[PDB]
Amino acid sequence: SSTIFYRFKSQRNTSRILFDGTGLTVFDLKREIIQENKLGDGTDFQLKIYNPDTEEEYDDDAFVIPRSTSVIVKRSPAIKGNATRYVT
Amino acid sequence: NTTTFKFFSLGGSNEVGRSCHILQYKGKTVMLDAGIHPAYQGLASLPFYDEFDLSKVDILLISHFHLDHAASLPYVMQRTNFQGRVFMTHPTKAIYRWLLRDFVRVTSIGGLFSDEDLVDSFDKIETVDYHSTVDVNGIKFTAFHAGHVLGAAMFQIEIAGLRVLFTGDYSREVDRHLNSAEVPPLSSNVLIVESTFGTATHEPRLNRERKLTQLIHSTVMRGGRVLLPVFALGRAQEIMLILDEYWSQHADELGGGQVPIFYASNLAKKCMSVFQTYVNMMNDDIRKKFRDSQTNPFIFKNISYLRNLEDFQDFGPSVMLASPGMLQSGLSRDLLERWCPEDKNLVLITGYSIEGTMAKFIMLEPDTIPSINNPEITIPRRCQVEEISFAAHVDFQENLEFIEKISAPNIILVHGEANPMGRLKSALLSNFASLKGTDNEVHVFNPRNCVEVDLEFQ
Ligand SMILES: [Zn+2]
Ligand SMILES: [Zn+2]
Repeated sequence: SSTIFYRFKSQRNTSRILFDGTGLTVFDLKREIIQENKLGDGTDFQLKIYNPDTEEEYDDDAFVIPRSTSVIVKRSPAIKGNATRYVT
Repeated sequence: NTTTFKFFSLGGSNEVGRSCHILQYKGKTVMLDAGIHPAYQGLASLPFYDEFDLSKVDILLISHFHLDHAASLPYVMQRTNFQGRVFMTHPTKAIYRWLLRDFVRVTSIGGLFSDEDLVDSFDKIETVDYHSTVDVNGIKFTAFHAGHVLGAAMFQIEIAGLRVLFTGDYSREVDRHLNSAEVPPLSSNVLIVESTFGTATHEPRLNRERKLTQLIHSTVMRGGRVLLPVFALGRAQEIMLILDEYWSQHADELGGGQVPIFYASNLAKKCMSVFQTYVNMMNDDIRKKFRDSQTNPFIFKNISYLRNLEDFQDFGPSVMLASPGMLQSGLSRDLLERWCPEDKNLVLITGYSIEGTMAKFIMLEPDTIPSINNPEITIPRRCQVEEISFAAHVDFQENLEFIEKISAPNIILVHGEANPMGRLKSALLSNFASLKGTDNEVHVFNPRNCVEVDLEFQ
């Protein structure tokens, strides 16, 4: 019923995360992106979400991103410094 | 007055796997290799491409066809903003053609390769001859012999006087069919060299071969079947040369149908014909016997080819060279789950088992292993597990001697786990402690992934 557009920064095509309501938390969006793409338990990478225009990061997992928004996704090495919190 | 040389890896730094390194100097960008991590599948197996604008890469060089160096190339050329040119040696491309379909399937887990994408995924790849310099918009590069496997190359790159040598994976011990790595005639300011075995030492070839032949000979005599997990091709041909010669040395005991040898892979027929057509690019020891008997030494008398297990009658001892090498899936895993419940069967690992794979896990001798078709049902592992390296990597002494012959003032270590890499660094810094503080002081770097190493030059 609702959707958030995302694209990995090195990739050409854009994908969707489907959900219900006005928006998604940065936390749930990261969790869905990880599970939809089978990225793993989070010990091997970090996942960060960015604004395509301002290039600023969504650094607060409690922020609610409104429906129909687009974001850039970057999967980086693990340095908590990883992505395990979006899996447990 | 000085300009910055920039190095950073998207993968394969402080680890073995998903090799991909970037060089920038005077507005030019070079990418070295494009592999995957055999411990993962889909995008999880890829280098951290999101951390770099791939559209800025001018040339992309592929050292050899192994999965941790080339399996990410179809993804780079099809799904990313990469637009530069791709180069590899002729045998590498000829071999890469048949690994292409399996490489795509590993990275596309989260579709399947078609004949239409064969134009962009393969035909666009350009080939270089050894010792023939190519110039692409001010970036010169030259392929040198590396050993390791057929088609493998070291690349010396020159950008505005600065010279960088990338070894890829290389060996210096004389192979039974490969030319060993060579020292480029011209000096290099930066050396990027592998660190797989760290400060460890390996035994000479004549010792590893005798240890390998006597081990298998003892196993098959007692009724045990031997499974050798190997990559689709490359080092597997070296083992086949050792076994086909040894089997005829003892043809009275194991000749004919007595314990047959099997090369199990869905690339068995085509992988051979590539080897038999690139003999002229091999060492003089193999072309002499190719000229002596005038018959191809890669036509094995005591080895038969098997493409699947659908019509494989398995009774009696037999030696099985099966792919994939890390036993992550495919055939070799199917026979592993079939032969490991018996205590006198032998699983002999001959290559480098990457962290997180079943080949690495089986060397810890677990009580059970999880079945591939469903994980929560275990299979008892009673078989004997051994390891005799034929991975064709330099050991400590071979690596240190080659590094000393290059004599670059800046060494960047890649392609090794953190502990063996860190021990190699200490030994190098200690070996070069005399020059410390002088004009020929050697700097050694062991960067992690996506960590920039900045060097200033003229
Ligand atoms: Zn290799
Ligand atoms: Zn490698």
